[PDB]
Amino acid sequence: QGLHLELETRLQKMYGIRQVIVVEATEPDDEESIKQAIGSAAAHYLETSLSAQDHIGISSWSSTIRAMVSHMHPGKQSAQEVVQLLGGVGGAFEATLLTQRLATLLNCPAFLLPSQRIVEMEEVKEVLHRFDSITLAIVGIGELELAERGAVGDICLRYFDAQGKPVVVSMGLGKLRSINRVLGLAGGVRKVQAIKGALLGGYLDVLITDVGTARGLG
Repeated sequence: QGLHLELETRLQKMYGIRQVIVVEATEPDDEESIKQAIGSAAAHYLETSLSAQDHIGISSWSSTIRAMVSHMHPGKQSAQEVVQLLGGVGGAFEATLLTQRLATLLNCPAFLLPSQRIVEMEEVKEVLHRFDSITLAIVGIGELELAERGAVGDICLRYFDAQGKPVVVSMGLGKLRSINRVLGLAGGVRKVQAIKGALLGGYLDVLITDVGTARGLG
């Protein structure tokens, strides 16, 4: 870790982002090697930068976040709650289980979005209620390729353009921007335009990414 401190610094200045952490993948041009390096660095970050007062939201459909969780270990309370920030219909179950797994690890409550008033409407509002308490959002960044309209990428299935302007239960982009601390976890040469869009929209406060990606952005 920490082999690219100057690159981190330039990216922080270029994009007006607080923190960039740059990791080296074992296999620098491989998507899976990249996800595992980012996830591992993410696990460590959360081990040293998480507060017991933090209310965590996670983009549970993200495989990079899946990599983070699989790199962390099991005990006293390490957070206030873990809220699932995106839910859809089955995949969906695996995203629910991931959110739960993270709450178990942190020893805290989980707020989940499982997959003619009916109780499951109230379960959804329970999670929606939590969005306003969230203090640390952890999010993956998806690439597109909506496209023809202007979108290059998404956070939580919320799409944005090349400058980060916006173009299923999930947190909105406006709500995301105001969170105390948003951790982005993303790398891959295909994601650069998407990540720059997210950076330019001001959605991220911390980005953890690989060297090649950081150089593409840089």
